[PDB]
Amino acid sequence: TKNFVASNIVEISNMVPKRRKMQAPLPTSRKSFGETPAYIPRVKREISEEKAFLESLQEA
Amino acid sequence: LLRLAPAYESTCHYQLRTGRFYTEDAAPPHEMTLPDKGVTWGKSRYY
Amino acid sequence: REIVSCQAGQCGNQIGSKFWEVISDEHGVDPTGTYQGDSDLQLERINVYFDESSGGRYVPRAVLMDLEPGTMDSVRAGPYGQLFRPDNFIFGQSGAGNNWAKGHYTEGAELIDSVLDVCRKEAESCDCLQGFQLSHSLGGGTGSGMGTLLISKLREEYPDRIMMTFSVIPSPRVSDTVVEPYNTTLSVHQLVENSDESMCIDNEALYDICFRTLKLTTPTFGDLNHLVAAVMSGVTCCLRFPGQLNSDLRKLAVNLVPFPRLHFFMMGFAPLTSRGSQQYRGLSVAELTQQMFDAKNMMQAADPRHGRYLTASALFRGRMSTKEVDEQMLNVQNKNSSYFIEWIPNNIKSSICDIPPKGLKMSVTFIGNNTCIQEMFRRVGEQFTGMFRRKAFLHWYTGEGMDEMEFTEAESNMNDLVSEYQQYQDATV
Amino acid sequence: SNTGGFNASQLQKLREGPRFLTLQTTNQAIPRTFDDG
Amino acid sequence: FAPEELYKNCPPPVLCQPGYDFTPISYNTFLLNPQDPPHGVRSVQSNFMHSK
Amino acid sequence: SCSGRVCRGCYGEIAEVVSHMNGVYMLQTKGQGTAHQLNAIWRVLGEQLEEMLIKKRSGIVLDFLHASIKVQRIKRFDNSIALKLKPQFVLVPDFTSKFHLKNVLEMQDAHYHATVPNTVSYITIASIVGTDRFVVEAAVKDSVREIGKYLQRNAASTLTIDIGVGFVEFKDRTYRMKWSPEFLARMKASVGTDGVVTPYDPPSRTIGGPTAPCRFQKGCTSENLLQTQVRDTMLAESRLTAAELNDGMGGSSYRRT
Amino acid sequence: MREAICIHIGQAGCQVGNACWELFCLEHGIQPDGSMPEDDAFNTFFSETGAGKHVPRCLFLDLEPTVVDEVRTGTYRQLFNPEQLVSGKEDAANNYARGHYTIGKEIVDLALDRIRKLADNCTGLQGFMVFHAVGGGTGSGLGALLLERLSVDYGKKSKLGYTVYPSPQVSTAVVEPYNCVLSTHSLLEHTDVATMLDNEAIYDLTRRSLDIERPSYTNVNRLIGQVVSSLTASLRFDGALNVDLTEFQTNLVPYPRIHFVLTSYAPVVSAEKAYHEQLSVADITNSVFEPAGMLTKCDPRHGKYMSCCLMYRGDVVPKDVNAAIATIKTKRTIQFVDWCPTGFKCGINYQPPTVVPGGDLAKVQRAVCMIANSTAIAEVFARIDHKFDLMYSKRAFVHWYVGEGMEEGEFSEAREDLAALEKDYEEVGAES
Amino acid sequence: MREAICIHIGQAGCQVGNACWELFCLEHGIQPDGSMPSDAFNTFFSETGAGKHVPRCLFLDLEPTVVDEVRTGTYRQLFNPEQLVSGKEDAANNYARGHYTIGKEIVDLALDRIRKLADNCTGLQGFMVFHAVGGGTGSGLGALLLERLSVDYGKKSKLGYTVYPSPQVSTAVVEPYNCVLSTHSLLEHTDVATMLDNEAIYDLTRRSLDIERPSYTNVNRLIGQVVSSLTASLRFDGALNVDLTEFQTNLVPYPRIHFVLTSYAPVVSAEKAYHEQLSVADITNSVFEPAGMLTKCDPRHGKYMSCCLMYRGDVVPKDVNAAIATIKTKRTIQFVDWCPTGFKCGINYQPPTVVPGGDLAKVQRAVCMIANSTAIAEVFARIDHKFDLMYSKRAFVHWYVGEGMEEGEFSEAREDLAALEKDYEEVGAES
Amino acid sequence: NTKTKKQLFMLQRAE
Amino acid sequence: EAVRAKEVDTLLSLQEMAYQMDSDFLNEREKAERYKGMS
Amino acid sequence: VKKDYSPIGTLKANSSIVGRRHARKPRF
Ligand SMILES: Nc1nc2c(ncn2[C@@H]2O[C@H](COP(=O)(O)OP(=O)(O)OP(=O)(O)O)[C@@H](O)[C@H]2O)c(=O)[nH]1
Ligand SMILES: Nc1nc2c(ncn2[C@@H]2O[C@H](COP(=O)(O)OP(=O)(O)OP(=O)(O)O)[C@@H](O)[C@H]2O)c(=O)[nH]1
Ligand SMILES: Nc1nc2c(ncn2[C@@H]2O[C@H](COP(=O)(O)OP(=O)(O)O)[C@@H](O)[C@H]2O)c(=O)[nH]1
Ligand SMILES: [Mg+2]
Ligand SMILES: [Mg+2]
Ligand SMILES: [Zn+2]
Repeated sequence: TKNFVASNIVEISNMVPKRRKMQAPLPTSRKSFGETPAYIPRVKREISEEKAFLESLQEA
Repeated sequence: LLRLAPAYESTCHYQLRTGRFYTEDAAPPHEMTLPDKGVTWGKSRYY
Repeated sequence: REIVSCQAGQCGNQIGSKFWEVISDEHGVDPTGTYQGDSDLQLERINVYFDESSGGRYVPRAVLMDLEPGTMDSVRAGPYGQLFRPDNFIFGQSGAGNNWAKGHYTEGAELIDSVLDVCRKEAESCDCLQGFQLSHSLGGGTGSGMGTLLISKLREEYPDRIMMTFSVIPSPRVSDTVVEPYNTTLSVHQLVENSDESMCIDNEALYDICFRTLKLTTPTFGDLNHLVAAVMSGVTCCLRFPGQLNSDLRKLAVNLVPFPRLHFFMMGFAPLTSRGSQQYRGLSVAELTQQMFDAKNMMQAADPRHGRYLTASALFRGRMSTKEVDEQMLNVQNKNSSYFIEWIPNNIKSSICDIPPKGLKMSVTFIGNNTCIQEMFRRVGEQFTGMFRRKAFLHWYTGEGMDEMEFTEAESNMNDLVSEYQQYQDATV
Repeated sequence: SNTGGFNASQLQKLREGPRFLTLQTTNQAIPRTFDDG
Repeated sequence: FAPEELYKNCPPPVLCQPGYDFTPISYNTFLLNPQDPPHGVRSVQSNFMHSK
Repeated sequence: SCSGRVCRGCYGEIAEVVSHMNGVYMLQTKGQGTAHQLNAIWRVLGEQLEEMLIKKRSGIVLDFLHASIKVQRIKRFDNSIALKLKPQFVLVPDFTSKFHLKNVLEMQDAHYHATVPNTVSYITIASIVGTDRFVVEAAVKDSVREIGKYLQRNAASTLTIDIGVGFVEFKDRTYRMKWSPEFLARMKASVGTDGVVTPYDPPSRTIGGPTAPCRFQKGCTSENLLQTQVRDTMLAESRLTAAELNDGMGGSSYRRT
Repeated sequence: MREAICIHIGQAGCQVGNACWELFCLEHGIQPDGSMPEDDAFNTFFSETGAGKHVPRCLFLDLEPTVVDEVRTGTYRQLFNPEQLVSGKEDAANNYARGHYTIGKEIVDLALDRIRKLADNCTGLQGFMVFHAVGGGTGSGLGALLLERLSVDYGKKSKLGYTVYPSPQVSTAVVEPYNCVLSTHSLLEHTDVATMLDNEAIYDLTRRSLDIERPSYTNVNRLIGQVVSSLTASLRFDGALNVDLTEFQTNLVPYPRIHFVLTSYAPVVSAEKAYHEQLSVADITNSVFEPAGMLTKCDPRHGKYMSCCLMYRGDVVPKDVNAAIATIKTKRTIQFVDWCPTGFKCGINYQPPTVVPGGDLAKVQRAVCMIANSTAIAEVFARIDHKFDLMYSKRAFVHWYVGEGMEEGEFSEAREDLAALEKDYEEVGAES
Repeated sequence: MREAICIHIGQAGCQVGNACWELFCLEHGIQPDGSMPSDAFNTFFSETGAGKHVPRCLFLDLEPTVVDEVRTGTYRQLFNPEQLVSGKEDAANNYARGHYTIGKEIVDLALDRIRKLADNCTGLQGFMVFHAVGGGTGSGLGALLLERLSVDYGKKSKLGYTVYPSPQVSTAVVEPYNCVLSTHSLLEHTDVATMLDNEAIYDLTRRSLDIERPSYTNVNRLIGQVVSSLTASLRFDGALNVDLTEFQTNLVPYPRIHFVLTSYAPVVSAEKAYHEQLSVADITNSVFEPAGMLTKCDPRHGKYMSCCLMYRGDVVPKDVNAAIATIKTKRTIQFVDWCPTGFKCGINYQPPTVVPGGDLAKVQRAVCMIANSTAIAEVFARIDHKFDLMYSKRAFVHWYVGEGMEEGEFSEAREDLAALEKDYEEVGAES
Repeated sequence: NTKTKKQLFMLQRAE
Repeated sequence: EAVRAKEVDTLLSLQEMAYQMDSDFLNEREKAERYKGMS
Repeated sequence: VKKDYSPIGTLKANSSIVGRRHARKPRF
């Protein structure tokens, strides 16, 4: 058995607001904003790998 | 019985219609049609 | 703001059909779909319940769901059946057989995909949705099971949208079933946390009203459905028409639900007059206020004299004046302060709509959160315990994935709701 | 099959008004004139 | 472009969907700067101005 | 290092906070509740949810989660039903609204072929633990509230909640579900040769996976440290009243609320 | 120039604004279309365009489309600008948190946007007139948000809040004490002068003086519009003692918290009994201080009067005003606080109030509207606070506010600040 | 004298030019046949020995549908047949196809047409290139044409009105690649680049023009209104006459900073127009509202560098100064610390003409605004975040690789946009 | 018109 | 213009539904590829 | 009235930042 009244007391007093709508982060606030992205060196890495593969076939 | 008289007019409509005139007869007769809210009314008007 | 209607089972589908008849007459829509309304105040908010086709026809924003083709065929063969959308018509070949297990677990799941597809399609057809309104009977199989599953999915898909539920709770002296306590016990616990408000309809109270308040010689299930549909239209008259003091379903929920579990409401309409006594009584706000609180006028069979009103809501319709639409409420508060709860002052909310229902220049709908609503939950509690102590009629449910544990869980929720109402009924400052 | 024909206002509009339903272009139906008013 | 350098003395532009069917941009308000007349010039006014 | 990516968060911290609070669980237990009992309740709740998902029955923990099995219908040769069971985890919209998290799976996609959801049987949980169903319900509400509370209090490093189905790891405004290999193997064993889809396993936010020695086992935090710290954070969140509150015993003194 | 921006919020605010603007059009001779049939005295309320049209300096806000659509389909559709007539999507549902945090927050920016359009159109702004009701959801929450945003946007510009507080035993909603106590924060911090217009006092006044057995919100809004017109006629027209909005707020507000001020009107008499009375200045002034002759249900004799500002209109003369005031001083049933022996402000305008045709008010040579700061105002605040205590004692209806986006600390802070206001009324009413 | 050559690239450019030339003919009284019944037109129209008035325009497109429609449209007799250059097949949303394979075989005759238009002109002010980097030929062929014009015509002014891709709505999936790759040319060989994304125009038409169904026709009509407002200074006599060079030297603070937003006010419907007293201060405030611009870019999310005002109608410098002072006194909009002046003004006595059947109501005074501000980094950050999500693992890159560019051009564009972001970020810095 | 026939028969039964 | 556009759109929709309801495709009228049944 | 200048002579922009709200990594 419970005291439903007191249970509602603590439930309502403890739960915090919901359905609040905050802002999406600013696009200028991106971590990679202003500098080259981290994956771009990787992209150049496979570009160099493919170019080296073609050069290796030509050398063969 | 008798068919109820057709009367679809709000209290606010009655207020605005008779607010400038002493008596209802001087006030324009109530028209069933309501004037258009805008030239092209759509849901975009409501926010 | 739109209220998209869903109606399940034979009872729910027929109630919804009568509701759509009433709404079509109110808004000027004929059975075919044309608009013969004398005034276009009817048309200015017709989008709440009707979707306009490119040809000017108006189609109800309704979902007809059932596990038997017979009810759908009858409702479409009715005078206003041509108004509904065949795509909205949804049915299954094999019925539930008054079994919550068929309605919820085995046959409900296969067709719930289709009903969710249709309901969602209507939802994005709505430009702004106030919410859903599901009409069903908790004593049946398809009304209870698939109705509860629909409510569970719809609340969680649209958390901030209103979820009206009109459940016809069965009663012992009118019961035509032996497993309706099982169905009600297994369904209304889902209604507890899945619907923001569930006002309860009782067939015995409807029959009592028809016998005495209406003095009708031969009312029928259709007459009971019209009794329900009158309040179902009066609850959203404020949405569908301008008024002196307008409101909406969320306003009613906010003013009538003090705690999340307390959302099972009273049920009344006024005026309710017989053919012979129509001219013998003076219809006015005073007699409307006195007849709304009359126990025998109440279309739920649990007399308020044994309970206390948490809150009340009076949605009046017609040209009126505010002081007397409210001082009648104040006077009834003063003279029934014993029957109204002390620790919540001003228990009564009043809403005013300027357009009265068809047939009257003055009407009102009463929706109360009285603590006497625990009576039917109690009675179904003894019925459920009696049939569950010997495990009678349990193989039907348990052979289809169901098992014993959720029956005890449903009884647990029944005791939870009963104590939730009782403790606030007898609580003091 | 036995669903029902056109709505009555639909009949009215159809009477008031295999072939291509519309056969005009966007920048031919765009307005370029002022009315008598 | 971080907010705590960009909005040192002005309220943030609280984005709000209503009024738009697409991404919200902002809305200006009536807030005025404190009186900072350039030093030594005569009180030069072309037309009626809201007094700070 | 104890600077992130290593300090995994157990449920014991949430249990300690729930025990040391004026919450619903304390009211129900009259102050006799313990973090040990909270841990037992959470463990058996996870076990019950795991059993429910084993039974091809989706389970919803109120205001916290709705774990469901998406079923795909393929007709075999003789048209007998063959099932492709894909476990899927989505938070309750109530929880997402409460703590401003976003689900990777949209909800209509979640429920298109999710099995019928049922509440986790609080009565069975109470029977296994040794306490009352009301105590269990109060404990689970307080636990889920504080689990969501942790992030809004302070949110970068992981908070890993153990469930029978798997581990849910909480980041700032983002979460990550890792279905446990034991639960996946049990699904494969009990599926009856229908077929189980291995769900996407995102990279573990803590080294060693979700089953890693958390702050308790590593020694970063202890019960006394949690008690002192929760008192400090309650004091920090507390705010003063604007004017003297009369109070009883004629003590107009203010009071943090 | 010398204008004032009218803002109407919520149901009550919108109907009050409709009555106010029909009254203003009747005053200044503008047809509902927006045209005319030194008449530029309308410039304080209507901005004049080169076409000759006069667009009211008004801004309607309501979260529910019905009321603003009523306005747009009424007789004055062409009077009002299509913008500055904002319509909401769905109502605040009698929820302060709903109107202040999660729905009103995303249209308060459009509210300030159109208010700023009004501000840049105008040149000699004296302040804002915010008509709303704290009982409801929108008028409480969105009204509070709009007022507090205007406070930082326009600085120390006057913001007169004409607010319909819940009445003692006439009530409309069960969450009315909650909404009132919550909105009291903004009405206390971001409002220089707040005027009570509770419905009970207006109802008793209509029943006992206007001899109308069935008045309604229409007549109540007519009376409220008459009160606002009487108050602002000093800047609208020429008068003996021309007084501005700031001019009388500085004299009605003794302390920053102590600024809620009751209101009254006289003579408010039906045409049937209006010609039976010597409607003299002394008679109307005496009828002002009648407990049943005011627009607030609080007995003024239960507290120390602090400052009464009287607005006389018509053929009223300053010596009849002064004789009436001297008789009021002699009549010590209404007594002034010891530290404010003056306690009076007088503003005389030469323009009698033009009655609204089809209304219930009678045509009178002279009229008087009094606005008083008094310590008797604590009665209604204490009653609302006790209702809040009863409701919050066990968290009734708090789940709605919390699940719609407000903390419980806000409820507790609201109750505590209202208790502080209770104590402050009595502190300032205490004898030196 | 003071001639200007218009070039229209892609479908977007072709339709924008259709609307612009409709409005120009309406202003100058030149009928679609090409004659005035009864010389400011000399900027945009050239006399002919037969009495016809041929526009100084080049409708260059890679596919025949739009150019053929223009040929068969109302202005058949107006437009010079050789000035309407149409290819056989489009670039198909491929910057590679529009820049390396198909663009090269038409650019030579495009430059030949440009030369035949320019040699007629004596006081050529510059080029007005209308295009969209969302498409293939609008990006690729436009880039090629801009490079070929820069390499031979010298330092002539070049106003590139570009319909940049929208923040959240896409009518194509490869438009991030197209715009990112074309930003090379639109950063080195365009004198002033004008943001003209569709969503800002859609919002303008929704809330202010009061139309529930705006379309490309309305969007192009508004774009033509903006273009006419900008270019009326060199056609009609005015109080303050400013040329293309006159305002580019004011809107370009650094060689890499030439992207500018547009706004036009009042932009209102007929119903709303007579309900307001459109004064110079009111229209200036409507201009400076972040809502009233033709770009989904937020100035309040940035700082102002320079703003050029084109007043038209009965506007007077009297009220121009008052409006500028009020704008300066406003606090929400912030000018960058190193540009205290930040303002450029030009007034014309000719009110904006209204197209018949249009949705703009005639206004006795109007004003357009072309502004360089630090907020451009917002739209670049959004569009290249689109690009980065796209290029993380090389989707829709085999098309570009096979259509004749090395895949390293994508990388080079990525660092070019990174540098543009970084200097946009750090030129708004406080000194 | 089978629906109409059903309606008429229901009306007769009701009568 | 708006009223005329709405009227013409509605009329064109009426012709739409008329053609769709009278279409042989939908109504199953008239056969190696289109054999339906015995007459 | 608050116009602070650097020793070189440049006007520094005024600030209304109260302090640094330490949004951190979780610990009780
Ligand atoms: N004087 C007057 N008061 C009104 C009128 N209409 C509503 N009210 C007040 O509004 C209170 C009820 O609040 P609501 O019905 O929610 O209206 P609201 O305050 O504008 O709030 P919202 O409906 O959410 O906009 C009542 O107690 C009335 O005092 C009116 O026409 N005249
Ligand atoms: N404002 C405006 N933009 C247009 C119009 N037509 C096309 N666009 C733009 O074109 C973009 C899509 O590119 P495409 O479909 O390839 O059209 P395009 O840019 O001309 O390139 P091509 O189709 O290859 O000729 C969209 O983002 C629009 O912004 C128009 O009529 N008006
Ligand atoms: N008010 C009303 N009650 C009905 C109607 N039809 C059935 N019922 C009640 O519903 C109960 C049986 O429910 P049932 O039809 O099996 O529900 P279903 O399985 O969902 O269709 C009976 O006891 C009736 O009293 C109706 O049209 N109106
Ligand atoms: Mg309202
Ligand atoms: Mg093309
Ligand atoms: Zn650690």
